[PDB]
Amino acid sequence: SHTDIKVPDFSDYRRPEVLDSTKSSKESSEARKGFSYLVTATTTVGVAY
Amino acid sequence: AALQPQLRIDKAVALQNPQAHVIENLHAAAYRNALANSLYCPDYRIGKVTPVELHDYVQNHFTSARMALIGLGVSHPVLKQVAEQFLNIRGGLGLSGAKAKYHGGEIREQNGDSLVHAALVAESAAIGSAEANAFSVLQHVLGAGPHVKRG
Amino acid sequence: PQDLEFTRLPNGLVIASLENYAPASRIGLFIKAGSRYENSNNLGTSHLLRLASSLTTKGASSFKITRGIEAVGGKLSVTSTRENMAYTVECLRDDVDILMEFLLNVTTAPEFRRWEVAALQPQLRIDKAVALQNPQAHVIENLHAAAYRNALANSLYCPDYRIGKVTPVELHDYVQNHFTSARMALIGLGVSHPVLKQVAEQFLNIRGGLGLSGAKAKYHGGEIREQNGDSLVHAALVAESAAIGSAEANAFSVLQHVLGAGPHVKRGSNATSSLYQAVAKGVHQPFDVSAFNASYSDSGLFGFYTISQAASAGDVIKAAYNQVKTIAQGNLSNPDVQAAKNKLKAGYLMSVESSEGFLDEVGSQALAAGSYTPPSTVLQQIDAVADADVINAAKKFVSGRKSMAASGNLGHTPFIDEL
Amino acid sequence: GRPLVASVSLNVPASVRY
Amino acid sequence: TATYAQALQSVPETQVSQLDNGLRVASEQSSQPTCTVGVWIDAGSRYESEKNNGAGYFVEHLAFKGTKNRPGNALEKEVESMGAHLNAYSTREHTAYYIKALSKDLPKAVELLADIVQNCSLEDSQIEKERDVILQELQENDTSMRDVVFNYLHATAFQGTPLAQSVEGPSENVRKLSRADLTEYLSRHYKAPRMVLAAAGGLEHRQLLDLAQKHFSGLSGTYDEDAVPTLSPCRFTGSQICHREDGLPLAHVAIAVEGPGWAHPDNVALQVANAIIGHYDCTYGGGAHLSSPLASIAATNKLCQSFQTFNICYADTGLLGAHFVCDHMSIDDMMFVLQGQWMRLCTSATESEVLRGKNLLRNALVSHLDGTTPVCEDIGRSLLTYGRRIPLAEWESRIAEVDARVVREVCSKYFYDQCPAVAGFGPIEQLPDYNRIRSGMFWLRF
Amino acid sequence: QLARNWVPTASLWGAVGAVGLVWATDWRLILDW
Amino acid sequence: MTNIRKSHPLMKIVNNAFIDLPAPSNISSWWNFGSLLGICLILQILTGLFLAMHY
Ligand code: HEM
Repeated sequence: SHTDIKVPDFSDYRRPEVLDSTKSSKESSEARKGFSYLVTATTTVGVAY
Repeated sequence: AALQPQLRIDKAVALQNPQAHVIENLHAAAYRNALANSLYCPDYRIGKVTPVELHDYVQNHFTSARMALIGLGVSHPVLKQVAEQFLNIRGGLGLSGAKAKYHGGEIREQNGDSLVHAALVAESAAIGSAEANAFSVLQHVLGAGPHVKRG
Repeated sequence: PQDLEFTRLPNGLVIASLENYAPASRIGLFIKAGSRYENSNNLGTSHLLRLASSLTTKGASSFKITRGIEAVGGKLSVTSTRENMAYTVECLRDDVDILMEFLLNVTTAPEFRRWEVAALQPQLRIDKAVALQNPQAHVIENLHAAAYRNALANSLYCPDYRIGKVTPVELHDYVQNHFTSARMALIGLGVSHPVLKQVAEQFLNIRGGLGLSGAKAKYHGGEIREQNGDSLVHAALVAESAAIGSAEANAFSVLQHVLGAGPHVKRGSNATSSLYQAVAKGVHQPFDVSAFNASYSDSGLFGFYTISQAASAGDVIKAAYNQVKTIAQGNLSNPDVQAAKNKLKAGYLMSVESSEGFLDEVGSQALAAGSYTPPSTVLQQIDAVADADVINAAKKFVSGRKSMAASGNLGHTPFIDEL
Repeated sequence: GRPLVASVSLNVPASVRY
Repeated sequence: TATYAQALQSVPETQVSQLDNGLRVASEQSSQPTCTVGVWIDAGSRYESEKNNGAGYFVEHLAFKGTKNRPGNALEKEVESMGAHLNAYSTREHTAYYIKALSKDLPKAVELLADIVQNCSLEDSQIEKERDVILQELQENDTSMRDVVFNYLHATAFQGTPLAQSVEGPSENVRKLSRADLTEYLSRHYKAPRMVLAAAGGLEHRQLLDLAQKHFSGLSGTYDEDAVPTLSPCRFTGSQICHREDGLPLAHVAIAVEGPGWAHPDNVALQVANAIIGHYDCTYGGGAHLSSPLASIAATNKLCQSFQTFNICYADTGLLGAHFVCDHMSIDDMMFVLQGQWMRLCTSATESEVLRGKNLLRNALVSHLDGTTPVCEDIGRSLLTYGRRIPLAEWESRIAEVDARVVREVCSKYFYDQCPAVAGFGPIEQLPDYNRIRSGMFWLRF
Repeated sequence: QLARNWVPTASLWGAVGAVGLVWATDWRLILDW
Repeated sequence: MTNIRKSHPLMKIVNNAFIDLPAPSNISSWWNFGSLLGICLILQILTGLFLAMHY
């Protein structure tokens, strides 16, 4: 019945730091997000000047 | 489907006179199979009416054996013409399986209203009998409709 | 540690206590005022009364209570039945006294403020609704209505036309009438007797008055049938058993475990139960059958509550019902008797072990007897059940007037004349 | 069967039984 | 007498034993005429393969259907002979057979319970009787909105690990499953050290350990390899899923964030937080005066019919989050007022409010230990979990750890600025788009 | 109620204004590099 | 809407004509000229002003 649902693979879109199934996300997590914000905060520098 | 909600509006204004609502319980106490059926649609049954149910009950219990057409002010032949044409269908007829099987029982109900109603009934005989005539004699002896206003 | 010490007062209110080792310390208070004491114009009161425990006391604001209890981390409960309402309260080893302080004020010092009553009205429907999702509920409450006239037939819930009809006076009168120091029982568990013994005599001594017992319940015939859209009929078939506190009241409990099937093995269809098996042979796919027995002060009922589909409903009853006749015909097996009694001992002892479960059965004797009976005595009373007694008792069920209730699609349902 | 039944109002949880 | 600290001190302590092949024993004595005897195996779903998926729950039925020495429904008639109830249940990480019975009949008890664990009559007569019952249960289990919506939640967060799958597995496997795999699955996971025996009641220890002894000393229950231990950490996928169905009256939601495993210090701190936020339901006698800031608000306007917070901790992993029902026009207003709570904890929490959380935990922890079985049931999982430790009085000692700076250092980790896992079941429609939620986890100081 | 946090935070925002406020006009000053 | 700051001055509920205004999913860049008119309009009035002071 309902349980027949199963999630498709998004691997193409990911970035390989999280690619592995057997790893704790929490190791890459710290830096993984640390990049994204660096984009944002950088942007605001330009607007500021 | 658009007509569904109409029933409640219809059912409500009917039972304002409990002298109605007493009766429909009564038949439910005095029978088993057939006559105990309501003249109104029970509530859980509301959204349950499919067109098929209608469209079947149409043709089953409508038939040219079971129907009677009565004019009043109109000439016989004109009336006599059209009826034979359209109203002739089958056959089939008449599904009499209801003997109603009078059978004991009673029903009691507790509401807040301050005026009790009561009915007490035993089985009389069928229509078309001197008894069915006799009971009609018996009521007018006891049975009181007002013959004089406020009297 | 020490065993049960129960102490009458001059007032007549029983008290009893134990001293435990656990940080668990719980108190309970039982009262004789149940559903059977609501009167005609008095209906629906108890079912309101049971929701009002959080309202404003005489001395303490309703706010200070609810924040107060939780700060401690306590828990307050309420429970009713057709007979005995019980305010149960439980907390840690240490803090009981502050909490023992509130327990009185609720039942001792009520105040019903008309503006604090009216706000609670809509709550009933919300309460009533979630109760009847299991029709196995809704079948029963009809049943009592069929099998009596005056008292026991009363609902545990408030009928609908009666909702806006609850005046504070009605409450405030039913408070003092059926609450009295003769009819109440206070039971501690983990707390020393004297501390418990002190405060109770002080606050809980009032009158006198009123136990008014006028309910003999007058078992009387009847039946009730109901037509709903649901596709699964329910059915109950009952004859009058005898009152609590009798070898018969013991005998019926023997009789059920012979036929009466609770699942003893998960998903296992119970083969030891003659009833469910005696049916399944000659019948078809899902259904369920169980014996049903409950006993009250002045009387108790015995029967079996069944579930089937619309077609099988006719046979299921007749099949199971005649099966009882077989037993009434003298057919018996002493091992089953010996087997059943074992189940009973099992069913009872495992029921008691849990503190709460234990706690209830304590006072259950109290308001009834006023003594305590050690489980050993129960056991020795169990095996006293005679074989022919069981048979003869079951010969009363078949031989006497019966009643019925059914809710669902009734098209094939038999009546009590066909049985 | 049933107890027959019961009800539990109280405060922190809530339920019904049988 | 008993004082709160003193009441901890007198309790029958844990007993422990070994057998040679790796089976374990343990027990306690309550001075009680009744006893629970049971078995707790760690063989879960997260071990099972993609073909074996669901076999576990499948096996779970057959055991009581008759066995090697005692064929079909000869077994049960002995259990019903004793009048002892009999039970079994499954879980993703565990499987449990246990019995409640009088202390007297224990000699048969184990020797019965023994047989069922390993020798099992496997007859395809039973299988087709079974393969229907499951294909009966699957389609029905749609009827309960709760149990479903969780099966969304795991699959959406954990996708790509053996933990991400249903207990019972997809329907198609139920059809194709042959007793070959079972016997293989039987053979693999039921050896000791995996297995654990426990009990509590009138039993003490010795009188058990002799009648622990001989099968199973035993039928082995072996120790070889089966590699080691098929287990491996799992990934956390911040994601969303919506089953949007506009027929149904009400709309469930579940939101969750990943958390630590069984043995870990932070496991206690978070136990307390989810006591503080508290929980509300339609039917309480609380009213509008309750303390729990979500039990005051959502009771006022009935913003949500009911909600509870759950906490689940797996071997290396755990889930934190709530589960709430509310009408569709209302769903937004829960989500905001929810994230109010988590975020006011991780900064603005307070010493006083801690207590009412701290107390309740002491309350529930203790009251959880009433009764034979709830004690025994605990002992079973504990051994597999923390090892032998049953640190009862130590719990209290571990609680007084909790301080203001304890909480706000703990919850700062797992809550503030994370990636939630949302799973919902229609009429979800108003539930905000994802990038709102992520933008609602971290205060900008508003 | 003896506010615990928000003593650290405000102290940053106090700089955030003033530092920024120095950066908007910024007449006289000390360091250059 | 419990302590949602969007009610309290009413004027902000008028300002939920923007933020939650639902929109289609697929929208070509060609619909950006909705805004870019406005901003080209504002940028006038200011720059349109500081000319006036010396004209
Ligand atoms: C839709 C808004 C506007 C449009 C399309 C517009 C357009 C123009 C144009 C085409 C010119 C002549 C350009 C030139 O001579 O170099 C002009 C000049 C001028 N506009 Fe506007 N203008 C707008 C708004 C305003 C506003 C709001 C003001 C005053 C606050 C303003 C004040 C002036 C003045 C004083 C001039 C003469 C200065 C000059 O032309 O060098 N304009 N405007």
